[PDB]
Amino acid sequence: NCTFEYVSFKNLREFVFKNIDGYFKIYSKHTPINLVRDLPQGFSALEPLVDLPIGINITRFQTLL
Amino acid sequence: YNYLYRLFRKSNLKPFERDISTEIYQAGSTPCNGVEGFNCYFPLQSYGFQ
Ligand SMILES: *[C@@H]1O[C@H](CO)[C@@H](O)[C@H](O)[C@H]1NC(C)=O
Repeated sequence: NCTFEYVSFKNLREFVFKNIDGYFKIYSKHTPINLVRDLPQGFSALEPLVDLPIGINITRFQTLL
Repeated sequence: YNYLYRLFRKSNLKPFERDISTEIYQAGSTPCNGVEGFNCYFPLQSYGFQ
């Protein structure tokens, strides 16, 4: 175990996570916002960060805070 | 006997899938529930290279 390791309101912060063929892939974006009642309509496309050779099955997730 | 292969699994691997799980496989009517027997098998086996 412990087989892999790496080291690198005002905002809406947006992320995407997906897994394909045992690779795992991440995208994100960050912006100021006018109002906080609901997600604001418009465009600001997300862009890639990391692509990891994990070789693992993912079916569940949780937020850490 | 240090080298091993999986002789039994529930379903075939996806591309580059890897699986360390050791639980007893069931091949028929017998409720195996953690032990070997008729249609009940330990999933990892050795080539015994000589
Ligand atoms: C991941 O493993 C679980 C538990 O064995 C299984 O239900 C699931 O089908 C597997 N994932 C995929 C994408 O098939």
